Amino acid sequence: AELTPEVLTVPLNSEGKTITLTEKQYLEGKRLFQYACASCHVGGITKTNPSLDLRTETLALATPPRDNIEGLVDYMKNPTTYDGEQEIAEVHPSLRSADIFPKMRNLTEKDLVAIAGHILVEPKILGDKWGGGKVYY
Amino acid sequence: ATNRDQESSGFAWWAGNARLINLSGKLLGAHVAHAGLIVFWAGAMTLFELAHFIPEKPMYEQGLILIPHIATLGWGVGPGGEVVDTFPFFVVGVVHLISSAVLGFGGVYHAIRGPETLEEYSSFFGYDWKDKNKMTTILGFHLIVLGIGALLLVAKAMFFGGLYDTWAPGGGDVRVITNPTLDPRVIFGYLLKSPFGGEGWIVSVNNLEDVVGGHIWIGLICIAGGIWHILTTPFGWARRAFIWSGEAYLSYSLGALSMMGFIATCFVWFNNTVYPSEFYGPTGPEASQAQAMTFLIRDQKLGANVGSAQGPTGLGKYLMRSPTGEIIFGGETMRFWDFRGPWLEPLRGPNGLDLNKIKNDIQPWQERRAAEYMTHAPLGSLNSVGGVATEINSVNFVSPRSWLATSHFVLAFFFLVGHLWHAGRARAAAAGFEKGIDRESEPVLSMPSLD
Amino acid sequence: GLPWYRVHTVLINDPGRLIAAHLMHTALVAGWAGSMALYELATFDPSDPV
Amino acid sequence: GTTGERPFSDIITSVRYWVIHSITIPALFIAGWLFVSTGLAYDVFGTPRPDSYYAQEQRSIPLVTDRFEAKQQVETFLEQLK
Amino acid sequence: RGWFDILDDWLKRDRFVFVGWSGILLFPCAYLALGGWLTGTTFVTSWYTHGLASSYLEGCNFLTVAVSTPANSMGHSLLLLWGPEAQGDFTRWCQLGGLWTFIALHGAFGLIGFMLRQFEIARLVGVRPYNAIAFSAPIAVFVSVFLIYPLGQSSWFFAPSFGVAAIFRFLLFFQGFHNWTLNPFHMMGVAGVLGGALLCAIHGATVENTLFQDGEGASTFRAFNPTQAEETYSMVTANRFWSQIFGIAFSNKRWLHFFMLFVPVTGLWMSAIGVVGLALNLRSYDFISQEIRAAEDPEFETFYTKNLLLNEGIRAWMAPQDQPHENFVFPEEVLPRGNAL
Amino acid sequence: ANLWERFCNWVTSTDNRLYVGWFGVIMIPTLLAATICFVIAFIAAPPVDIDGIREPVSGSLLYGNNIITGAVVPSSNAIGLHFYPIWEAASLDEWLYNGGPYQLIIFHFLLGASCYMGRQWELSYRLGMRPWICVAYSAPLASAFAVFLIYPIGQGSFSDGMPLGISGTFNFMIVFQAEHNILMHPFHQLGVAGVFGGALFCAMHGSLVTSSLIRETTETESANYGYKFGQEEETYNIVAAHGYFGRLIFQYASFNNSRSLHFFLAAWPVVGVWFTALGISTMAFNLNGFNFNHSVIDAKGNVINTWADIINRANLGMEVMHERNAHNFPLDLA
Ligand code: CLA
Ligand code: CLA
Ligand code: CLA
Ligand code: CLA
Ligand code: CLA
Ligand SMILES: CC1=C(/C=C/C(C)=C/C=C/C(C)=C/C=C/C=C(C)/C=C/C=C(C)/C=C/C2=C(C)CCCC2(C)C)C(C)(C)CCC1
Ligand SMILES: CC1=C(/C=C/C(C)=C/C=C/C(C)=C/C=C/C=C(C)/C=C/C=C(C)/C=C/C2=C(C)CCCC2(C)C)C(C)(C)CCC1
Ligand SMILES: CC1=C(/C=C/C(C)=C/C=C/C(C)=C/C=C/C=C(C)/C=C/C=C(C)/C=C/C2=C(C)CCCC2(C)C)C(C)(C)CCC1
Ligand SMILES: [Cl-]
Ligand SMILES: [Cl-]
Ligand SMILES: [Fe+2]
Repeated sequence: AELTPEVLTVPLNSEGKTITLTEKQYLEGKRLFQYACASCHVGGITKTNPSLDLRTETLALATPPRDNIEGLVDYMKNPTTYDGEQEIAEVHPSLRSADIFPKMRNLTEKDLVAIAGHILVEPKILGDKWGGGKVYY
Repeated sequence: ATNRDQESSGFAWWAGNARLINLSGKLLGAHVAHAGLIVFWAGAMTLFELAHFIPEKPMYEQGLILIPHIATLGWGVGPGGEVVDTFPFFVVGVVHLISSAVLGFGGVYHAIRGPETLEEYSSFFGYDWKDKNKMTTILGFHLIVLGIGALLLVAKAMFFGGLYDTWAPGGGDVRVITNPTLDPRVIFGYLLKSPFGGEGWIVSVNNLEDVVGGHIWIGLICIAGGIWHILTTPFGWARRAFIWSGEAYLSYSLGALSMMGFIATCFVWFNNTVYPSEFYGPTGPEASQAQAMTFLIRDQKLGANVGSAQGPTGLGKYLMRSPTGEIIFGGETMRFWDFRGPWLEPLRGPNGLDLNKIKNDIQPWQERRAAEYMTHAPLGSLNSVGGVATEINSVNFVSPRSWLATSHFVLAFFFLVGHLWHAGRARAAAAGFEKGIDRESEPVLSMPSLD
Repeated sequence: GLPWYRVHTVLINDPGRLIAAHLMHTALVAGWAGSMALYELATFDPSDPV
Repeated sequence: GTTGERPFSDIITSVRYWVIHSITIPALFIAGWLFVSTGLAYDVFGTPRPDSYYAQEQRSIPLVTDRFEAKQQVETFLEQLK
Repeated sequence: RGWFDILDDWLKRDRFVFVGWSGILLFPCAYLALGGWLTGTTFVTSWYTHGLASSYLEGCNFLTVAVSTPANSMGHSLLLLWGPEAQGDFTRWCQLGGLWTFIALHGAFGLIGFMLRQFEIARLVGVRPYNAIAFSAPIAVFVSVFLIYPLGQSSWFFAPSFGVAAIFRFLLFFQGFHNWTLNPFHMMGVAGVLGGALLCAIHGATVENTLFQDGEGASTFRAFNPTQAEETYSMVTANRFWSQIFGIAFSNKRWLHFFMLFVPVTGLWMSAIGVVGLALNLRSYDFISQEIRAAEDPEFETFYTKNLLLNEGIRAWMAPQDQPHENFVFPEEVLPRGNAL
Repeated sequence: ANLWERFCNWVTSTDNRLYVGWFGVIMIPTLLAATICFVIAFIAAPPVDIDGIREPVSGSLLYGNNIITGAVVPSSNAIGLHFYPIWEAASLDEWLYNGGPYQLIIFHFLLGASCYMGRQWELSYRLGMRPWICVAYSAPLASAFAVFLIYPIGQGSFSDGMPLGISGTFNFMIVFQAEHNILMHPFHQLGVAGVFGGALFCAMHGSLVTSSLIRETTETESANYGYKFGQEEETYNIVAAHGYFGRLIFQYASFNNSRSLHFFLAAWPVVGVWFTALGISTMAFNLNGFNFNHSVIDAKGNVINTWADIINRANLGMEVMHERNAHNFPLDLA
């Protein structure tokens, strides 16, 4: 197997429009997801709240939905609870809260799209391992 | 061949620095050239860290051990631990690295060109290991220098800008100390604390005032000892009690450094005052308490009454009593309830954690600290995979407290061995049998048989 | 004195006494087989070979 | 004593020695390098290249399951790959 | 003065590396087991037999490279290169696991070669062959662990693979499936090995610290002549020291060096025996009385029961990937787990 | 000679069947206390709540253990690193339930054994010996400090000390593998090299000196009767053993200085065992073994398992089952 454009094609918005990433971006998002998110989100689980993974099917039943790049860039700007009813930038790094979450300062809109690409591509590659936790290691 | 070979000195090459025992000048060169390498390393390493430093990552995520020591001293850092000015780290680096060249220059001078032995060229620097008066004089001088050096840390804290105070109000800030603690009941009460749990001997010092005051006492004490030894010679009981040789003096100091390395290992592992967790990452206990706080908060937010949730064992899932009754976090963390840190103490009442404060007064900044500290616990692999042993690759992290405590245990253990080695050798050299048993007068053969 | 682990070496140059040892050993083994078979007959249940 | 061969201390300091091995040693190194860089070792030993452990849309390993049809098994997998 | 005797002369010449008649067995098999291991770890996969990468070529490092065992479907096949399975096809031989047999069998004959070398050299020089006898324990271990154990099991799959992390896998497998730490033959083996390291260290240190003064310098090594009648340290002072420190002390130097041979050699032999038991799953797995009481008394817990809970977790969590030919599928819900973890 | 001096001379007397010494003045009482407490506890102590969750573990024979399964059980995790002398408890019944005997034994034992080391130095000084046997003993002493003191300190509880039992020792080894991946740690690999090679060299030296014993007996008596205690001459021909062993490998792989040969035997295992003791001491602070889990991935990014991933599956089996009632939150951080 290898890394192909069919694999690097991910939803851009919820209307169906996709975008097709490149090797260089996917690696950038893995590198930036490490720097920024892996401390709590390593492997697609969430250590400080295991009930909530980055599985593509979880990001689908999110409100607003999150299984596309725009939905994710928006989470990373202004994050919410799963039902959308609260903003949690106070306890979840985002551009909004980049003063209290320094690692978010030096990120640019292209960085955030790298990171979401990664998140949406990675389960195409690993499947159940991504968001499964230690059962699947 | 002034020693410098095995046949004249009696020492092989693999024990060659022992050819220096009675070459005071060449020996001075080796100490100063070695002093050279230390100051060099302080310099090179600080620069490396600075060149590799990203102000927007926590220090503890970047493998920094020396910059956190400069930050602890109040240079380059502001409220919360935030880095504001990197220049002082640069300065500290360069000044050491530049200084190392003069040490090296004069150490190499003395080891080669200079007089191999100082005793003809000058009666002040020359010495003889056996001159108990001259040896205490050097001791006393060096004591004085150290009492001065401890007073430099007081100067920094009281006059020249203060110290990073993790306990400071509003989440931590650099602070001038002006009422150091001099009450010796406090200062030496630390020396009499048990080293066991909940007391911690001097690793327990938890406030800069006690720290500064103890450096006023140590500095003055060290200055009186300097003078005392310069003006005194050793008493009869001390004469009869020790061995007076170069190697014995070495073995005594190796003993002392060993002891010190062991204490430093526990200082860096347990103490979050002079090793602030903002710069060094949380302590082991602190991360483990922080996990319990994290899921107290999460579950309480969903509507759990955390004070009455009975866990599987019958003990409280979030809160239980310690053996003396204090309210503490439940689960394995129960062993860590002695933990104390600025992010948790606000919820502490007189009986321990206060349920009302837990129900009502947890601020987002504490939720954040506790999530941060829990996800940066000092666990990781030797190739810097962060996590428990069973974690997959992703997080490149080992806590600076793991690095500093592991390295200094190893060193302390090996210097205790050095102590036993040179101690027993010094004893047997002075008594005259370090090269073996004399066939002509083997002591055992003059002893009565055991049975 | 012979060490305990060498005592049977007194038969090396004694062919008659080595036969004697070898016969006693044979007697022990046949004795065992006869003994084992009797213990097994006295406890074997033949009522169900299935 | 001495069994008769030339002393090693004398050979690796001789010039003749280094004249010979300042070629042979590097040459053998390049050959090993070339063995891998040509991708020729993958082919001799049957070791997958990064792109040929799995087919694009399968996550099951090609384990052999029969003793005598086993060489026939392995070849089947290598073709369910192009 | 025949050709046989001429060939004997030359094989037994004093050279840098003695050859002997045993060299004809020893050097070929030892060199080939070796080179086969080197070749497999550098270049050869375990992808088709185990579902694993195992070479430098695949990106393994020295800890995780291995010549892995053949697939379970091969049973106990010799896996001869010219055999039914690989049919002379070298490449398919490597992918099927041939290098494992190649190294197991060649090295087994290499070891024979080495013991016969010990006898050959012992004999030409004039010494009692006690070194050869001591090497029986390494051979005993090689045979029981690499040959006997898997002949008792379904196939060579379950032998040890030749690698550093592969052996560690073997260790844990034995814990989880055989409860090998509880086996009295391993306990004796542990006692023989730890006891031999102890005797090593204490004899070494004792002699170094009862030496006589035989030169006038501080490096005491240069004061020994290989051709001196004198004992170089004092048995008498050594004996006094240990009698007073520990209560007893050796007093006979022959006994002492026999003891050093006897202890580790006997430990390894004892552990061989236990492994031959485990070839059959004839394990010291349980204590029946404990299980009978534990089954009936929920409040009864010992370290023995705790450890079987740990064994049970090893078996269920490692089997699917460790025995891929079984196609074990364990849903999350049947996985044994304590609270929270 | 007055009272103190007659005593001082008795204490340091080299004529006592067992040397006493100043180190022995401490070692004797502390070892006695530990040995008496250990024996009574092993036979008769009631169950101990090792993990602090009110779930006692039976360790003594009278409560249904045998030699293999019995132990002095470590003190309760609720106690963490607090000192728990008898006088700190409300009743011996409380001290037993919470595992007080483990503290008493290990403290007296570690103190007693440190002075054993010291007493080895001391007697060597009175005997006119070289002093460094005690340096060799320091390898096993540190090893014991590592499992009984250091590892508890790093993890914050004596409940995670090594148990004083045969099966408890295995429990401790298993949990350690799960939490630190010790097999994958180089210092423990050094300790295996320490003890395999110490056993290897111990057979080699025994086998080789035994091989080159000089005929001095007949075929019927034990060869041991050809050494006489105190004899000046050596009983074996080291030239001959070098001659055997130089040829077995080659001439320079083999020692011909008896002094060099014995220092090597001392040094090899002592060093190796220093390193494994240090490995336990440093994994006390969670600097763990190499982690190569998912280190190999293919062009697409599937995980390509190595043998390290297989270890990790077993590790995970250990992780999730151990102390099955003691974790309420998902990371086991100490
Ligand atoms: C580097 C530091 C250092 C060193 C190496 C020495 C070394 C020495 N000193 Mg000096 N000293 C120092 C610093 C130092 N001193 C300082 C800073 C002061 C000022 C307080 C003094 C004051 C001082 C006095 C007043 C005397 C010495 C003496 C001596 C000699 C005997 C040492 C002795 O018996 O040890 C200690 C060994 C002992 C057997 C004493 C008992 C030690 C117990 C068991 C330890 C606990 C007591 C401890 C001191 C206090 C409590 C600590 C506790 C809370 C943990 C020796 C040359 C003596 C001498 O010969 O006079 C010149 C003497 O009478 N020194
Ligand atoms: C921290 C490390 C350290 C230090 C500082 C020393 C220092 C010393 N050693 Mg030891 N030694 C060491 C490690 C060290 N040693 C180790 C690791 C070994 C094991 C091999 C030895 C083995 C050993 C033996 C066998 C002997 C010494 C001897 C000596 C002394 C004289 C050396 C001499 O004549 O060399 C002369 C060497 C040269 C002229 C070569 C070059 C020397 C210089 C220093 C090179 C470096 C230049 C450096 C970049 C500085 C320039 C920078 C500029 C800005 C100033 C000297 C005081 C000797 C002694 O005691 O004599 C009585 C002796 O015989 N040492
Ligand atoms: C502890 C370190 C130490 C000691 C004890 C000595 C001792 C000695 N040296 Mg050496 N030397 C040293 C370090 C040391 N040196 C260093 C680092 C260098 C390189 C800079 C040299 C370079 C050197 C040479 C080239 C020569 C000597 C010579 C001498 C002898 C003459 C004394 C003299 O010049 O008095 C003079 C003392 C003074 C004028 C007092 C002022 C000295 C400074 C400014 C004091 C500053 C103290 C400072 C504030 C403390 C903090 C330092 C640091 C932490 C920042 C004497 C044996 C001479 C010799 O052997 O003759 C052949 C000689 O020619 N030394
Ligand atoms: C046909 C088999 C056979 C025979 C006839 C011999 C004969 C002999 N052996 Mg050899 N030996 C054998 C098998 C045999 N051995 C095996 C298999 C081993 C390996 C385990 C050895 C290892 C061995 C050693 C190391 C030595 C001998 C020695 C000797 C001689 C003295 C034996 C003696 O006094 O023991 C006396 C024995 C006792 C007083 C009691 C021993 C108690 C044993 C261990 C348990 C009891 C066994 C029990 C009844 C079960 C029987 C087993 C059966 C079912 C197989 C004698 C010539 C000795 C020698 O060389 O003398 C010069 C010697 O040093 N043997
Ligand atoms: C002493 C050296 C030695 C030994 C013991 C072995 C042993 C082995 N090798 Mg290695 N091998 C060797 C050298 C050796 N090899 C060398 C030098 C090479 C490089 C060319 C190889 C390359 C090699 C490969 C590639 C393979 C082996 C394999 C094998 C195995 C099967 C051997 C077999 O079936 O042969 C059968 C052949 C014989 C036994 C020869 C007997 C021939 C005659 C006809 C016997 C009858 C004589 C006659 C009746 C009377 C004459 C008497 C005279 C006095 C007149 C076995 C483990 C296989 C293996 O490891 O697979 C798992 C395998 O695939 N070997
Ligand atoms: C004696 C001896 C020895 C030793 C030696 C020694 C130890 C020495 C050291 C030395 C030294 C101790 C030296 C030093 C040097 C230094 C240097 C030379 C420096 C310089 C600096 C500079 C040049 C800088 C620059 C810079 C800056 C300013 C900034 C940024 C950039 C940089 C960093 C570049 C030996 C053993 C070998 C041998 C025998 C004898
Ligand atoms: C700074 C500080 C502080 C303080 C400090 C102090 C004050 C200190 C002290 C300390 C001390 C003050 C110490 C002590 C020391 C001592 C010792 C360490 C000693 C030792 C001794 C010896 C070693 C001995 C020996 C011997 C004997 C016993 C017998 C006879 C012989 C001899 C002599 C050998 C505090 C904590 C508050 C805080 C922080 C900071
Ligand atoms: C198998 C086979 C074969 C053969 C083969 C061979 C014979 C091979 C050989 C091989 C070899 C012959 C190889 C070798 C290799 C080598 C290497 C791979 C090495 C490496 C090493 C190293 C890496 C080292 C280094 C080091 C270290 C690591 C540490 C310390 C230091 C030193 C420097 C020592 C044949 C053809 C028959 C066919 C069948 C199959
Ligand atoms: Cl457990
Ligand atoms: Cl927990
Ligand atoms: Fe010996």
